[PDB]
Amino acid sequence: QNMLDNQTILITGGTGSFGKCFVRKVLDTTNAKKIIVYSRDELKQSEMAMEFNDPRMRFFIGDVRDLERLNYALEGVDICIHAAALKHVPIAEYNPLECIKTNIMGASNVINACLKNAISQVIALSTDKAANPINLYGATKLCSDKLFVSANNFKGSSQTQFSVVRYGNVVGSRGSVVPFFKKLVQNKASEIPITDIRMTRFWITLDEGVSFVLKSLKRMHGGEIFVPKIPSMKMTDLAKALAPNTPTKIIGIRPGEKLHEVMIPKDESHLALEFEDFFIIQPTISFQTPKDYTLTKLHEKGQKVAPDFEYSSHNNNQWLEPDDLLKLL
Amino acid sequence: MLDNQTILITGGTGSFGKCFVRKVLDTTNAKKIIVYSRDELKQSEMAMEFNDPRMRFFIGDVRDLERLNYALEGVDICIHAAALKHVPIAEYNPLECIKTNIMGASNVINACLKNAISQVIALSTDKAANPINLYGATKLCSDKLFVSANNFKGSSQTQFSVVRYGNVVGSRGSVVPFFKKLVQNKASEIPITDIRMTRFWITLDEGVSFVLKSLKRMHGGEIFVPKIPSMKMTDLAKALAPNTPTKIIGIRPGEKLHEVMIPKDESHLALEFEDFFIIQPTISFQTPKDYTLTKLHEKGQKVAPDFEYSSHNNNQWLEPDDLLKLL
Amino acid sequence: MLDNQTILITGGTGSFGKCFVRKVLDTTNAKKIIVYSRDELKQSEMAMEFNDPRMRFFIGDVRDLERLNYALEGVDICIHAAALKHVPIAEYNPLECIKTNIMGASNVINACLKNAISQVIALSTDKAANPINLYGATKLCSDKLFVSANNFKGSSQTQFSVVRYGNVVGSRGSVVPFFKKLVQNKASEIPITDIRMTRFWITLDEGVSFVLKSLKRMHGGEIFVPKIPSMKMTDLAKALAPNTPTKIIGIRPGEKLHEVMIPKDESHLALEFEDFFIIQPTISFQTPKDYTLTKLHEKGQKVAPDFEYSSHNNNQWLEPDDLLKLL
Amino acid sequence: QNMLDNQTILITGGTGSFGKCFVRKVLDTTNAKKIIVYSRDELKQSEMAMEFNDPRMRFFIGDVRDLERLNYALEGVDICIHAAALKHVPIAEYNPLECIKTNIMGASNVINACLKNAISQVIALSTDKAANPINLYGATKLCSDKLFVSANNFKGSSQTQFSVVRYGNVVGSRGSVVPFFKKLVQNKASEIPITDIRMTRFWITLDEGVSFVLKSLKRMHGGEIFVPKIPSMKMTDLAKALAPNTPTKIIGIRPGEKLHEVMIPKDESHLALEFEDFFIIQPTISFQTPKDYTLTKLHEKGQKVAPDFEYSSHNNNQWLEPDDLLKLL
Amino acid sequence: QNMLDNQTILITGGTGSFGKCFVRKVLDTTNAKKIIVYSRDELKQSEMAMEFNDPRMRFFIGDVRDLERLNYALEGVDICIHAAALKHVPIAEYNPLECIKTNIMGASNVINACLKNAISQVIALSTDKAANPINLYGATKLCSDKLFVSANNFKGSSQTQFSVVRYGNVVGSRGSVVPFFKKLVQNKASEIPITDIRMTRFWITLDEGVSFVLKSLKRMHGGEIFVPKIPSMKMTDLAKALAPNTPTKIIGIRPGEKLHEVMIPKDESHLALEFEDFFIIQPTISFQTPKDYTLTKLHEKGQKVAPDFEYSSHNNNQWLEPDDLLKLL
Amino acid sequence: MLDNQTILITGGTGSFGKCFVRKVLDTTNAKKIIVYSRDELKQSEMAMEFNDPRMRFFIGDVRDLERLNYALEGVDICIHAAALKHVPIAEYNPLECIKTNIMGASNVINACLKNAISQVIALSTDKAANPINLYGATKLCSDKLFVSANNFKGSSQTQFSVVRYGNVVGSRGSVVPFFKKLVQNKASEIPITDIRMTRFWITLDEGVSFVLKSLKRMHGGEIFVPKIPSMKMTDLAKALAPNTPTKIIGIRPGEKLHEVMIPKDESHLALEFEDFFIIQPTISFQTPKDYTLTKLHEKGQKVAPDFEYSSHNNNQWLEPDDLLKLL
Ligand SMILES: NC(=O)c1ccc[n+]([C@@H]2O[C@H](COP(=O)([O-])OP(=O)(O)OC[C@H]3O[C@@H](n4cnc5c(N)ncnc54)[C@H](OP(=O)(O)O)[C@@H]3O)[C@@H](O)[C@H]2O)c1
Ligand SMILES: O=c1ccn([C@@H]2O[C@H](COP(=O)(O)OP(=O)(O)O)[C@@H](O)[C@H]2O)c(=O)[nH]1
Repeated sequence: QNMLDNQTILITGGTGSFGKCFVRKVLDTTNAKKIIVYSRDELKQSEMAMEFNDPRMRFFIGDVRDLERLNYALEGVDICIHAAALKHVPIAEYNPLECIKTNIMGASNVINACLKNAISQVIALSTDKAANPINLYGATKLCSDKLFVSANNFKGSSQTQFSVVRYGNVVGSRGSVVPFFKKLVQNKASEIPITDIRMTRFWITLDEGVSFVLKSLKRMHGGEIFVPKIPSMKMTDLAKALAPNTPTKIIGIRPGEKLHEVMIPKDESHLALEFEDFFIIQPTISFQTPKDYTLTKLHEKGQKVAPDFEYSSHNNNQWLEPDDLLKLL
Repeated sequence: MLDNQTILITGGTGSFGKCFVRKVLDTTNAKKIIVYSRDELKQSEMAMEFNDPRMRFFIGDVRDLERLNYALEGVDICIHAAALKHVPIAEYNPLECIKTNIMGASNVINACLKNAISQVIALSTDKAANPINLYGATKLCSDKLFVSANNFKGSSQTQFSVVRYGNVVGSRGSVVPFFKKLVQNKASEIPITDIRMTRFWITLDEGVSFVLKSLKRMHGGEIFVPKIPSMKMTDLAKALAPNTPTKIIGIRPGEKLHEVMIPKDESHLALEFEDFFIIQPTISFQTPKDYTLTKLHEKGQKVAPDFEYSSHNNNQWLEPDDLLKLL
Repeated sequence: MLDNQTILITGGTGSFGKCFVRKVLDTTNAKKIIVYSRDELKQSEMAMEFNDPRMRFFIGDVRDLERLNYALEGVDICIHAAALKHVPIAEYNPLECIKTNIMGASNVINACLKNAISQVIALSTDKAANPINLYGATKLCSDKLFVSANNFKGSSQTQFSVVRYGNVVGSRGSVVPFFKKLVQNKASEIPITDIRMTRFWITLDEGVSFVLKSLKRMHGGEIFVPKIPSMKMTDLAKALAPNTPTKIIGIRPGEKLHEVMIPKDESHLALEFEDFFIIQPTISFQTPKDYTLTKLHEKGQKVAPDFEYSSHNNNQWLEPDDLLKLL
Repeated sequence: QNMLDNQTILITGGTGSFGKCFVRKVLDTTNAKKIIVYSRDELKQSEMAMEFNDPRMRFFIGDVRDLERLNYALEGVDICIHAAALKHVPIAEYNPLECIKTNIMGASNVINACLKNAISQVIALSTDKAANPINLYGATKLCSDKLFVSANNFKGSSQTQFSVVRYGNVVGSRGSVVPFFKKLVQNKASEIPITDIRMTRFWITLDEGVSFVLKSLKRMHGGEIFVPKIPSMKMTDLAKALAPNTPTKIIGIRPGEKLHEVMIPKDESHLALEFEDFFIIQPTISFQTPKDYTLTKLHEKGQKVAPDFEYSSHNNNQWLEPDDLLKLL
Repeated sequence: QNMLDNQTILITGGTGSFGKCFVRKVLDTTNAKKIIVYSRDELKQSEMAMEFNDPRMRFFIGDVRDLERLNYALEGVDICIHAAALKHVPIAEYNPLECIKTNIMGASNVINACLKNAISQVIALSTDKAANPINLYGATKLCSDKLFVSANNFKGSSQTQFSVVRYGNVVGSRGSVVPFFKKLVQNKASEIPITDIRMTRFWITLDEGVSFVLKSLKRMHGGEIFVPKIPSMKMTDLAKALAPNTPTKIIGIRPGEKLHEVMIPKDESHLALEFEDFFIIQPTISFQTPKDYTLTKLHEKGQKVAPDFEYSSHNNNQWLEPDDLLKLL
Repeated sequence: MLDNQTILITGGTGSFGKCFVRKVLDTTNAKKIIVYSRDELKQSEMAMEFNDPRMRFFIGDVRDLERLNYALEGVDICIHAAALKHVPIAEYNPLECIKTNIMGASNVINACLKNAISQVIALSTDKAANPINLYGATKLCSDKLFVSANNFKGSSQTQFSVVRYGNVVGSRGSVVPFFKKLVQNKASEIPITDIRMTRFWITLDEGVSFVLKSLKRMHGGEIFVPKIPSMKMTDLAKALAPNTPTKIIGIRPGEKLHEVMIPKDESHLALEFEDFFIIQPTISFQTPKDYTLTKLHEKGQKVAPDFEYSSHNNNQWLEPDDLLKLL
């Protein structure tokens, strides 16, 4: 059908929530020649291998902190999706160096190995927590994003493309709150943990995130930070539609948590280009051979935003009602 | 007090470094002051400049853990000022900035714990709050490492704190010096970015003073922020060179319009004092601490629910004339 | 005794790990129990599960010596259970298994000696005796490193011992659980390898108990082996799901027919006790030891010249009914 | 004459007993273009250079623990023979990590460097002590064997072949007992150290081992563990034919020593294929592109063994009498 | 005009005294396609970028102790000039390991990266202090010189050439005495630091050194140690012509300082070839494919020197009078 | 004194090593002598040769810091004799020579300081003075590292000194042995380089004696040089095999005609004693020292302004007959 046919793809952190959904989508909707899962845990890999049991799959035990392992794993790969990461904010506050080794040094290693093996396209997953970050996790992702964007300056016998995909909370992520709220009410809940009233968070489904990454692959030139237009939901309605029969206590705010998440910093608007269903944050730096981010590879046109624009979760027009939420298993 | 104590300063040959060393020699009884940095040229010139037997120079890189392990032997206080701070160069050389600022912080922490240092103060920047540029992001990572380092409880107790302030009036590579280089020479154009641009301003000497004061009242874990004035860049021009044309070049790479010192999202962690703030740790140390009362028995009060210490809404600014009283 | 002592368990989020932590909290006065492992998901879930102030979680890899050096500060006892144990995955990712199991053992040993740990027990496996698969070979290398580590005689004395046992009834990824996943669901075929296949069987709780008992009587250098029953796989089928068809798939990669616990070639090193064996070190420590008498004054006797503790000639087996009394 | 002509060969541990014999054989019987000796000791290399003084020789000082050194040394090499190792069983029991660094990490490094330089064929030397091992040395060799076999899965622009050659004790090896027994009786012996009566060990000559490695090069597909059919000798007759004029005291059994050495584990028979003068143990794992180990490159046919077969030193039919032994200087 | 046109050049330590002069010369007199400055300090690089502000320039922050950084920086480079170093003799005596890491390991890393990226020509800067050295700095440079010369033995798909350029004190170097003497008399001098009467040092201008390096590029075969014929000046006349109005105290001799610097050791004469304006010290070792150092690439002929020759600063015929010295700003 | 002290010798299986070990066992009360080297063959043969319970053998490389850290635990004196010394092989394998001799010195120093060794003596060579070959250059770098290491002043004080002497009569790989291998066999040609060639000559036993004496009087920082005779190579021929033809092959790679022991450029640093010299450090230690008076209260005098201790102008030579009285 398209660009993914006959291609070999490797995804770091492939056993994760995004990873399994992405792998499933690629196997179902493309004629990819091979899909390589690269992660550390033998348990999750053994079970994922049984779950998919697809001969197009390959499982490599390995750490993104291990450059030599990455060099060997990326051999013969055409496309690399970087989803490996330590993302638990509070655990990242208590174990800062671990988050740094995995998220930052991990990014640097993947970049190095992708260049060495002449990969064609690379997309690293980012987070809104990386825009004007306050927590350690967010700062490591910002460093990662900067590394990937800057990697486009390089120019070997083959010019590898590196882009970033940034979006917010995933509805009911592997460790999200949705899957947490359902476990409570299920195990006979009598109180739900809440943080703040005016709280706000962008929301997108796992499948939409995956589809967004794949579409970004088709339109990317390299160096872009892709941001999808997604609705916002106040935590108030979230708990009511997932447990209206039990009360909620305003527990203490987690370490390093924001009230509202930023998607596009006000100070970076001048780099932002708006499109129909997404935004593109252009590089702050200039490369050897510039790119016209105004027109994607899919011939889509984008227009600069307002010099004062700022994609925040509280100044958004899209809001998902308690209904469709329940429509998300 | 540094009374007959041994102090080591990473990046000691830099602007902050030389000023700090001068102050320590002149105002304390430190028995030894160690400069740890890479450049043999600057260290040779500094040695001749500070021809004092209390000085000791170690050529070394903060990316070199073994070298730091050796240099920090017998040290009581460590001031960490080594860094790559050029924002645009950091955007073009991100991994280099990460190696020096982030891994450098990790190595300093490791070497300080191993040598049982008593107190450590790392220098931060306002660019580390709600950062948008790479330099700022590495400094935020550095700050987090130093704050978190307080959880260790080995043999000798080691305290780690951070000092965060803005632009240093006429710093090494700063703008003021850049303009004094244009005014004293046949100029005609004053490079400018925006118009609403604002920044916090502190002098090199005030920075050094604040670090010294921070050492005396730190418990370990604080990010100390001094109350300093803000100044619109449309005044620093009508001061360093009035009656002169200024062309609006525009915003620079990874640059903000206003710098933040204390994020609104962290106000609840902030404690106000007469002339400074303390941003408390986001984590809980096995051995808790009360930051409401410094070692100097100074009392601090929590701040308003939506407090925002920014260079745009500062309740104090510098005068275009008092600005020249620094140069 | 763990009386107000600090204990750290590598791979603490695993099957053995969670069971061990529960036992220590409930049956001893350990002041602190530290979990050292890589996964933030399992540690976050375990923290909520074991919401106890005596717990402490460190994200870390046993391949990271610096991280272990830090995490083992102030620890008295270290239980080493971190490992890559999936035989076929280890055959396809040999260097990964070697890095974790072998280098991991070397790093743990190094960090324990540096932090002056008192006692260390590493978990082994019957697959490490006369091994044929890679996993088994790395565990044998790990066992040798831990036994040899006893030759060190620095500041504080550190004892290192190994605990070796077989298949853990319904372990994480085991077969029993795999069958309980087939029986409770629309099944029709029970995957089987051989017919003469046999294995030793010990419960998770018995494993944890044996480790605790090993700590109390170890001198350092022993490979402790518990006397446990054997069970032919043609019974584990006529128990977990009788009246059901079982297809003979065949032997798996790097798999044996019978597992060995004490090799005939090492019998001369074995000492028998009422309910366990001690395989003495092959080397002579500068500071000798008498393994015939444990710390618990238990007496052990040498074994027959051609003794062979295998899962095929075991003088005790599990009943197809007592087998279900575990599940 | 054959496959070795005009080829560049590098042998790690080339100054050793196997190494010197192998180098001598290659120089004498082939038109190899260049032979590189890679080892650590300047003494043995300087003397070996004087002993051979052949312009086709090249001597590289280097450690197999040093990956960067190996990468540089294997540049331009077509065939790599891996014989470097720490093999003294008791010393390996007292210095386990050293044996592991050299034997295991050394194997990993050689593999990495051979792949990087696109070597064509690689043979690593193994030992019967690596089959159902009880000592540390044997376990490290088993890990090494597993690494080399597994290295065949890789597939770069050039598919390097990796096979293993496994055999027992070498008659009068550099540190063997034969050369030990002759030094005793020579220095006026009056007592010979013995371990156990029923003891048993496979025996092969240095020259036969070398010839076997070279022949394996001609028939290998990559992934095989070559095992030669060799006779067995009880230690009883060994001491009598090498010192019948002096007594022997049953000294204590060395640390980590077996009574009988295994060549092919009973649990691996199902992988074993018998031939006229040798056996082939097939990989336990399956590669991308399978190989028909039933037919060697020399068109030799092999048949599966008995599902209960086990090549041990005590169940062997071949036994060398005290005569031919003395015929081995 | 010549060999440098359309070529990409990288100079380590490019922000230094030699570095800026070399870069300036290459930009002014050649049609080089790109010039890369590789050094650690962001301050000197930012200011050098403003000073030259030439689009043909590229600035890489990096350390020669960092192999991975060098591998990335030398990608696409044709010529590499190695000028990075720690050269302060007394500081090198007090910080020996630092000097060793930068000068020796730095040399090894540059060589490794140049080979990996198939650079065509490489010239490392040496010093007369490296001939029969007595101080640590000089010993590290001798080790460096030996590494570069030996690197010519290697032979990959592309045979990179490595040569060395050795000369003495640079008139008024970044930290020299000339710039020191002018600062004293300027800041009202009343006493000048002197070491010894019979002192002697070779002298060459920065511009001559740069021109010599560039000319060496045109004539080199690889493996040579280029030495320029330069005059000698006693320290007596140096202080008088730069400050005859103030006295001088015979301060203590710096740590590790010689009285006279050697250019060509007497024991290496047999390797030396004399030319009109320079000398060539041939390799002490023999390569695979020899070179005829008797004839440069510029068809210049050289003749062997006297078996007892020795280029010292005190047995030189060329001597610069106090006049021309002042002619050097 | 080595009275019940623990001594470790890197490169202990070498010529110097075996002689040193024999002397220490026979003439001192050292409680333990540790051999640290790489080769299992030589160590196994040496163990059988020196079947003495006071011996301990560690397989290890001086390029391996972690391994040295472990092996030097509990050591009081460290003799560093590990090296790659073949001049022409070092010319062809420069980085290997650099790794062993230079990095090896740095690792030994690091491990000695960490384990609080009391005294360390590193072996140098006359080829390290005004060197022309790579081997000599690495040894000069090694010497400088050891001298400089004395600036450290951590917990336990560690002294580092160097012992420098020339060719060892009939050393492992030397010429004398090479000739004894030609004389005892059907020879006819005696390989020769030059004619004016000269060298210093010391016996293995005199070297070992000098090291032992150096330990007793060292303060740390000295390069000890013994007063030894010189011998023209035109005599070593008319001794090891007279009435035989010698072909003039010529100068070898990186070889000098005369070796220097004390450079004229360093005379001012030299102090003369009855039978040896001390070359003082070029640097000033924070804690100064008076090398004019050894620990043995021996007095040394400065030397002449242009002193040059070379093998060509030596005031003493060996007799062609007394030369054979060594063999
Ligand atoms: N399982 C059996 O049937 C069996 C039988 C005989 C003996 N044993 C012994 O029991 C021990 C533990 O077995 P188990 O069943 O409890 O295994 P498990 O359930 O797989 O737990 C092992 C744990 O080790 C951690 N780990 C893996 N690699 C690590 C690394 N590189 N650094 C740090 N932590 C790492 C993993 O946690 P993270 O993913 O969070 O890192 C994992 O949870 C083994 O060592 C084995 O010798 C087990
Ligand atoms: O001092 C000794 C050493 C060894 N052996 C025996 O000789 C055989 C070979 O020993 P060696 O050290 O030559 O080789 P290894 O089998 O340990 O590789 C073994 O079966 C030992 O039992 C012996 O009788 N006396």
